[PDB]
Amino acid sequence: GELAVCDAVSGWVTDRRTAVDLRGREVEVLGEVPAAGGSPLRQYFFETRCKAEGGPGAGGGGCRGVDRRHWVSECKAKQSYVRALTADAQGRVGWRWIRIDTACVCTLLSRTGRA
Amino acid sequence: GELSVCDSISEWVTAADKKTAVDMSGGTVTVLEKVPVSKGQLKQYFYETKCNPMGYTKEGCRGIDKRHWNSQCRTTQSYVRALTMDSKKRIGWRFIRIDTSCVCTLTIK
Repeated sequence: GELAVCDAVSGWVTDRRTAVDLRGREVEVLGEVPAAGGSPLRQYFFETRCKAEGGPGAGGGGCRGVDRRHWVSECKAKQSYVRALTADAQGRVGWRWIRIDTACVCTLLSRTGRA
Repeated sequence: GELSVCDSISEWVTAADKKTAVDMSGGTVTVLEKVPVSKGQLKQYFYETKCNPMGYTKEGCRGIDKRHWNSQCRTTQSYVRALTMDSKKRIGWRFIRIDTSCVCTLTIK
């Protein structure tokens, strides 16, 4: 009988056309890896994101269970690096470490103990 | 920079330190040391993130409303593709599960 503080969604991502690398730059992500032999290997990932441009004023969407009286919170996605065949800004193709989303975590923005 | 409800640590794990792993279908596979690429070979490393055992959120996650809930920071897994070899010696790219986050979970009392 437990519950998530941030609602996440997990699945196959076949539409990731770009990603940020180890160095913080943006690289393009190829759809297929030329594997030695007959058919090319397909490049796709498995990622976890947040289930979270909304009416003005409104907002105030924090994490479930955080003391709204002490904290301003927000569910944000977390990254992990995976190796992927990609192309950089100048065209060089190659294997680089890229950030994909592997979780939806709660972030505390400001305040504390009834300040 | 950012402040999470749960403390976590991350590290580059070598294939040698993760020689066998469980794949999507629930099977055990052997993770290879090197992945062949045209022009050479790359070493297989994994980037894992788990709850920090030397941190401040062992008792409960930060900022939770103690008046209505209990909390717990737990390491969660996710699938990452790797060049593996199954029990029948077949070499192939499979999705194995590795530690990727440390998330909070609410519980009553």
